[PDB]
Amino acid sequence: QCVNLITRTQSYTNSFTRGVYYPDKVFRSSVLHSTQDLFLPFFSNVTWFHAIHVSDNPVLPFNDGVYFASTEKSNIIRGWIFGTTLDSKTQSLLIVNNATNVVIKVCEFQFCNDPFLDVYYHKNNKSWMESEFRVYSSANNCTFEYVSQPFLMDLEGKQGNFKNLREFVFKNIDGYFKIYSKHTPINLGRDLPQGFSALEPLVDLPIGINITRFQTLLALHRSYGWTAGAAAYYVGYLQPRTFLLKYNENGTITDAVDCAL
Amino acid sequence: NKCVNFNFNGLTGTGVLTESNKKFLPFQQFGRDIADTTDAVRDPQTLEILDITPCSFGGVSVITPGTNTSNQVAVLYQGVNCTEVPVAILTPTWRVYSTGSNVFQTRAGCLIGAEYVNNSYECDIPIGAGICASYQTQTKS
Amino acid sequence: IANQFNSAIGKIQDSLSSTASALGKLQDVVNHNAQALNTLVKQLSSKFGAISSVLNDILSRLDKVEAEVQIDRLITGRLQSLQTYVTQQLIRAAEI
Amino acid sequence: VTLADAGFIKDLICAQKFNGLTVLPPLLTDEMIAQY
Amino acid sequence: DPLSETKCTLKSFTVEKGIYQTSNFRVQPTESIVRFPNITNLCPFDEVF
Amino acid sequence: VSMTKTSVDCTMYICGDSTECSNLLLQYGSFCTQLKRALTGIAVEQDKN
Ligand SMILES: *[C@@H]1O[C@H](CO)[C@@H](O[C@@H]2O[C@H](CO)[C@@H](O[C@H]3O[C@H](CO)[C@@H](O)[C@H](O)[C@@H]3O)[C@H](O)[C@H]2NC(C)=O)[C@H](O)[C@H]1NC(C)=O
Ligand SMILES: *[C@@H]1O[C@H](CO)[C@@H](O[C@@H]2O[C@H](CO)[C@@H](O[C@H]3O[C@H](CO)[C@@H](O)[C@H](O)[C@@H]3O)[C@H](O)[C@H]2NC(C)=O)[C@H](O)[C@H]1NC(C)=O
Ligand SMILES: *[C@@H]1O[C@H](CO)[C@@H](O[C@@H]2O[C@H](CO)[C@@H](O)[C@H](O)[C@H]2NC(C)=O)[C@H](O)[C@H]1NC(C)=O
Ligand SMILES: *[C@@H]1O[C@H](CO)[C@@H](O[C@@H]2O[C@H](CO)[C@@H](O)[C@H](O)[C@H]2NC(C)=O)[C@H](O)[C@H]1NC(C)=O
Ligand SMILES: *[C@@H]1O[C@H](CO)[C@@H](O[C@@H]2O[C@H](CO)[C@@H](O)[C@H](O)[C@H]2NC(C)=O)[C@H](O)[C@H]1NC(C)=O
Ligand SMILES: *[C@@H]1O[C@H](CO)[C@@H](O)[C@H](O)[C@H]1NC(C)=O
Ligand SMILES: *[C@@H]1O[C@H](CO)[C@@H](O)[C@H](O)[C@H]1NC(C)=O
Ligand SMILES: *[C@@H]1O[C@H](CO)[C@@H](O)[C@H](O)[C@H]1NC(C)=O
Ligand SMILES: *[C@@H]1O[C@H](CO)[C@@H](O)[C@H](O)[C@H]1NC(C)=O
Repeated sequence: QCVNLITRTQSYTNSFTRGVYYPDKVFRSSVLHSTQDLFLPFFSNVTWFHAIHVSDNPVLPFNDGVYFASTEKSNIIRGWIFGTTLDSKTQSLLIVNNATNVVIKVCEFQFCNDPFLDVYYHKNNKSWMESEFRVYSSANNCTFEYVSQPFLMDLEGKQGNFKNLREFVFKNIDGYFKIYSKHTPINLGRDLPQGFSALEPLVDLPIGINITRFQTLLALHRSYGWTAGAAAYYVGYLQPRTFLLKYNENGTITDAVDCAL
Repeated sequence: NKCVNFNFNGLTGTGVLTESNKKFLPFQQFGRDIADTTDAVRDPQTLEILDITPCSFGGVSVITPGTNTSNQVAVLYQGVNCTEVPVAILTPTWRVYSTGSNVFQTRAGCLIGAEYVNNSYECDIPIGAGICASYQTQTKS
Repeated sequence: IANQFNSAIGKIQDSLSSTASALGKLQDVVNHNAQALNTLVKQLSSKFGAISSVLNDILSRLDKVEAEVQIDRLITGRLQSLQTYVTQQLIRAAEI
Repeated sequence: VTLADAGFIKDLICAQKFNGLTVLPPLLTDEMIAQY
Repeated sequence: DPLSETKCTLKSFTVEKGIYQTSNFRVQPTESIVRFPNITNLCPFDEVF
Repeated sequence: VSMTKTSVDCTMYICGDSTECSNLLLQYGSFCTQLKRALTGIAVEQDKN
């Protein structure tokens, strides 16, 4: 299974204040703290991808950390590959999530060329599940497996056109891979809304390998046959950057200054 | 509420541990003061937040006149509550001044070995905060 | 002459009450005393070329020979932060 | 004029003290200066 | 005793009239305490032992 | 007319509750007495002013 049928088009938009995250696991109250770390700059030019299926999808760079954002309903966005070669010549990290549990699994994966996931209805199990993993041929040796709650959730109920924007920052350093995230509600106003909100550390994982590239998984329902669909996401790249960060009385980062804007 | 050595998750230090009115985030483990020094830590097992303040300390100024004049002295424990030097029954090895009836809270510190008199004089030895001390005989009564 | 004087004393109160910067030469002294002690206590978090600024971190992770020189750097750096503070204070005391 | 620390019996005032830096009270109180 | 300490910090057998700062007082700990999370994730060495 | 009287100590500032560093600091000699004396010389002067 190596179906090279997904494609993606691109454009550009403004990341005003987004992509700030708690730099350490420390409380601070009503104090201005300065730090040099991998951050995404204010008013940074951020790539805007649309991913689509027709019945051409180039693999993305990773360096000094990535900011990834999206805002899709039904959680059609389902994961990432992070890795040195993504071909079983060096090991690589797979993230996949569904409605009840995410897996974090780093192995010598031969992904074939374009990896997507294939949740479909099975007649004999009377229910929806992943048919066959088109993402890869086989895993050979694995050295780390973690399972937890889905890093992403929908809001209670569903208001009309009322998307939530989901933000992730991915870092690799000293063997560890660090996920930060935030899920913010959107008045359906504009992309990366005006305002401020800082990403909390979700997982902080001693993977221990080498990352130089990354890619994302979209789901397809296989309705009779790969019924065609669309998704959006935004990619920003981090720089070694200085920030001055403002903590309120409650020790949430309420505002920030990008020190070279 | 007892001065102790502590190690929380490898965050080592020394101080009194007290319950805190600070409310940390779920991922945060310890709080840093304006001086960026640690002043709270969240217990790893039961996730209550504890203030840390160092165990009590201060200067120890000895009020001594000319050795030829006399050999007796008072001691000022600087910035120290005068109930807390008794609880500090330590670096000064001389325990004796824990058991003194002649004990006085000046605003400058706990003064031990000198007695307060209501009558006033020129400042012979300065203590601080309006207080001075002198070696002399009172005999008012 | 008395009315001129009494109305002049009346303007001192309003001047001092309304003007934010009027006691600037006294506030400045208080602020420089606060900033000098804040800078001196902040200087404890500096590494000065050591592996860490936390002393028991060094002593736990490194052996007696290596740990000693790491502390030395911290002793030499901190003792520089004190000599700087006391020299700044001796100069600031002379203008007071 | 606000005073950061009065130096009386025992914030950044606390953390200074935590590291052995102490503020000493003046000999003449603000009452004695008002009397003079 | 505290006079014997001033004679020592001034390096002289005769201290004059005055007030002299000697060694700082500081209360040492009563004991030392270790705090680390619940003992989760016991290794599955038993399944094979 | 005056500024805040301050006092400090190498024993605590350079290394609180640290006998090992306290022993390394003895190798540097008189500097701590000079610093303490200098700050005491400033402190007594604020009363004089
Ligand atoms: C979302 O994806 C999850 C991973 O793909 C999946 O978890 C999987 O759940 C099944 C059944 O609960 C597990 O199957 C095994 O369960 C126990 C585990 O010890 C065994 O004793 C059984 O014999 C069986 O082999 C899978 O192991 C488990 N996958 C992982 C990686 O742990 C969820 O079920 C998925 N959720 C939905 C709604 O599709
Ligand atoms: C820091 O955290 C505080 C505690 O969560 C938070 O206080 C909360 O503030 C909100 C907004 O003012 C209050 O919401 C409203 O609740 C009822 C109406 O539902 C009103 O009676 C209140 O006055 C208020 O408007 C919360 O009740 C309040 N929570 C508590 C426990 O006091 C602060 O706002 C937070 N500070 C910052 C800067 O984020
Ligand atoms: C992962 O599994 C593969 C397949 O068994 C191992 O590859 C073999 O490695 C040995 C030792 O270097 C070679 O002699 C064989 O020729 C390899 N065969 C194949 C098909 O690759 C690999 O060593 C395993 N890696 C680890 C870390 O256990
Ligand atoms: C991660 O992999 C890259 C690619 O193999 C490594 O980059 C190599 O580094 C060595 C040592 O400096 C150079 O000799 C090679 O020329 C580099 N290769 C390329 C293609 O640039 C990198 O060192 C690895 N990182 C870690 C931490 O192991
Ligand atoms: C010194 O400490 C004593 C306690 O040892 C303090 O006394 C307390 O004062 C408060 C305020 O008036 C009362 O609410 C408490 O009940 C008192 N406690 C006891 C046990 O009496 C005292 O105020 C402190 N004073 C100084 C000068 O530091
Ligand atoms: C963002 O970068 C692209 C390519 O570097 C450029 O074409 C585009 O004009 C930039 N954005 C803006 C708003 O200029
Ligand atoms: C650790 O165990 C205690 C005692 O059973 C329990 O109260 C506590 O909640 C546990 N820790 C966490 C993080 O739940
Ligand atoms: C100390 O007292 C003796 C008399 O007991 C006197 O002779 C001497 O001069 C005094 N020394 C000083 C320095 O005042
Ligand atoms: C000073 O006088 C009061 C009565 O006005 C008395 O209670 C007090 O004991 C006197 N001072 C001292 C220290 O004895």
